[PDB]
Amino acid sequence: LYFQSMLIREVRVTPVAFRDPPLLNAAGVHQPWALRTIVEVVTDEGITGLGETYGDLAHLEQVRAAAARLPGLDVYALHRIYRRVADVVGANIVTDMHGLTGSSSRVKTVDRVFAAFEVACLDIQGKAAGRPVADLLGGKVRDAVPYSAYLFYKWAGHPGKPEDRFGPALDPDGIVAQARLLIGEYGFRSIKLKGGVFPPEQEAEAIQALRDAFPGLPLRLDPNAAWTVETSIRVGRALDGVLEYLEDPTPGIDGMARVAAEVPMPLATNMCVVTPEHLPAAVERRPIGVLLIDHHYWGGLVRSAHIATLCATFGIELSMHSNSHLGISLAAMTHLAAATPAITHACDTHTPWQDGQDVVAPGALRFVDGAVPVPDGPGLGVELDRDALAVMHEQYERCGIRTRDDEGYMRSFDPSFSTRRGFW
Amino acid sequence: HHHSSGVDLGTENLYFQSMLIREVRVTPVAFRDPPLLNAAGVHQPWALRTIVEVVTDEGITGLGETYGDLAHLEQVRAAAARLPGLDVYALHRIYRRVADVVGANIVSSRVKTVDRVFAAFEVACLDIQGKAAGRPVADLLGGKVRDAVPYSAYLFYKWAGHPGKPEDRFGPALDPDGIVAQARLLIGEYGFRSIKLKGGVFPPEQEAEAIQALRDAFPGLPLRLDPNAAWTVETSIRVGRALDGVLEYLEDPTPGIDGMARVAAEVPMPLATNMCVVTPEHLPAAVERRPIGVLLIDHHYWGGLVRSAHIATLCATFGIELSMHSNSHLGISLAAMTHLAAATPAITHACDTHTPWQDGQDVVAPGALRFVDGAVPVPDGPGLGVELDRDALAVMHEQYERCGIRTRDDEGYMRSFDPSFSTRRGFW
Repeated sequence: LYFQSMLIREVRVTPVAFRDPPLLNAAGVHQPWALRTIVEVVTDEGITGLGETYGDLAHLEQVRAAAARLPGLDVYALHRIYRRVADVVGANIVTDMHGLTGSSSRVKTVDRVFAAFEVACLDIQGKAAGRPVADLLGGKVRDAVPYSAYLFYKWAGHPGKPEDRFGPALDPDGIVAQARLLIGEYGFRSIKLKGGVFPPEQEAEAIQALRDAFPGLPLRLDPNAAWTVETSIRVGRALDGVLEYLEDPTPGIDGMARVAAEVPMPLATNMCVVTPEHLPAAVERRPIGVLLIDHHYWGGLVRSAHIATLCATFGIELSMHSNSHLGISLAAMTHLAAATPAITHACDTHTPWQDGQDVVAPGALRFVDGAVPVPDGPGLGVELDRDALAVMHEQYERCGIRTRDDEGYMRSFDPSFSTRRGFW
Repeated sequence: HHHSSGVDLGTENLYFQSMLIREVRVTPVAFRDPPLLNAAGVHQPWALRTIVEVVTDEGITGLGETYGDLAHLEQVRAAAARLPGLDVYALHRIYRRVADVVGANIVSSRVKTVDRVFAAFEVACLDIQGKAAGRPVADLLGGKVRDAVPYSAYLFYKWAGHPGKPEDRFGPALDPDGIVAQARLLIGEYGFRSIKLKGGVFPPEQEAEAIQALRDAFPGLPLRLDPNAAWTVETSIRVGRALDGVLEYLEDPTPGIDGMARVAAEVPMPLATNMCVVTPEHLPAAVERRPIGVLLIDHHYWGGLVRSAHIATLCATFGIELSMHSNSHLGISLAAMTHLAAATPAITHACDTHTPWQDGQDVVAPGALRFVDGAVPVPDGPGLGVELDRDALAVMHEQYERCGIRTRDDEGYMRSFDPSFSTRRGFW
């Protein structure tokens, strides 16, 4: 009767930490431990669903608060769950320390907390129907989702820890060699370089060297708003016919709009259009040709799919943004991209940098020629490896990091460093 | 409980499933309609619909309902014949198959045609998906955010009956007393808490008098007026100003996005439309020009329930409120509209329905859809919550076969009585 209608019995929230390399970006350097939060929704009948979100302490505390107010709600009642999260978040606005996904706000905070639950509830709905999540989203329109090689400048390793197998990358030769390593292992057919680390002329030379080494592979460059309008325009024109797109060259909708009218390739963003309140300004001002969507902060798979439709109506193309993440997020990203016609560019992923660390059972997620086939099983098609989850949770307990702070980590070496924002 | 079927050994867990369409049955029907007047003429004595029944190999069936015009019915029959073999969750793939059948290219845009042909199949496929999950269709759309869906009394000027036939029970309504008496009748039976008056029939001064008489007779109730583009920009501004404080919204007073935008800037109430924004390619102009504050969405031509839900999100993002439009329809469309409205937080205004004008005629079993205090409780059953009454379907299909009507034409029917009549558009 009552306990046989797919109601939530309990929600388990487990923060986890896993090893991350010293990847460089406009906000500093990645710390040695990356944090995530794993969410497991369990129904009365024992069906479980998994979600994954940010590990930062302020977010984790909201996720815990919301989780404690979900028992008794129906896993199909996504509007009602969204409302409950919004009630729990209340007046609070959660801000991160890096700004690499743009400004904070109330709606964005609610969407970030809601997304973990929503993915888990969709996993459950898929299982209950014997179908992949993609089928709840209208069915897959492609069998496999292409991902890009996500290249970074990086240190050889962190201070007083072992050097990683990737080696250092601090110039065009190192960037090219890093690309050969990733493409060789994963088969990526697109390349993205994370910029805003070295002067723009040096990063432009890395892009040129990639083009020479990898003819025919689409290239993207992302300085995370590290440049001025003037520099952006200069670099934009110097890279004519070389980039598929230029992502967030400069801060703010106004600056982006001025760059866009003067460079030959489209602009992309995951910094100045990051919540639905920003869309009408994006339509009006045209700062971008491509929106990088990310279900972790747009509020889950369904809301992301609605945003895709809106973008397509107003003539904006879609790709997918990525932060260091595990297999649950990769499965979710893959279902969403597989079922969304408007997501036509290769998606980003950090997967290769995690070096095989994961909390799901092996064999469900694989890369085939640079693409991830939609997983086989009903729901997300991944299952929790509980021993690995316990190891990563213990890592979190001992790791001494509670909030992602790339700038703080860089400042521990160079106290005059600040996140580069319209700096070059 | 699956009883050992379709599940992993000893469990209730389904393994990866396929559910393909076996066949699609398409049945045109006709039912009786009273002589309601509007800007385009007068309703003909029969209204036409097409009933679609999608049958899976597993034996689960789903229903949809769409327009009964002949050219549309022909496209629906052609699509229905090419759908067998597709999975009922594969809605993108079905949409593309329909697009191929209608000669569209979705990869001039024939999106309007694809959307309206796809809609009936989408609704039937969602009815099936609901039945498979043992859930109402609202649950496939995010879950209901209200228990019941409020509808408005949809009032019309009308003749006592069709020339040379028995008069209907509602009586004639040709002036304000008649419109109020009609409202009393409707509200007494269904309990509506909102009223809409279909205008465009009499000079605007008379229609504003009917609105004032309704406000006097029904003190608390929101009122809406819909001239169906029968007025000029100048007249719309005069009427809108004169009705300050009285209307919830003024729907389609004048033709075209440009005219509407000029009216909207000068009248105190929001404007609504179901005529000048009817497909996604109209939305950038609607956002840019602001012809409207309220979009009346209709799943029958926006492309089914999921697509309508996507449009509702877009509207909310750009500050546009939503309500729902209807044409003469039966219980399958009512159930679909109700599930959609129940699960769409952005649909804040009472929805329209012609239901009272159908005088109990239906093709679904009784009991599932009821109006309580002006609102339709979201049906219980899994799926749409309605069941085909196969005897009634047969009777209405035979009515279709025998009537002399194949495409709706209110203007042609009016001209059979007054050849000098033409549809009023930008007229008053």
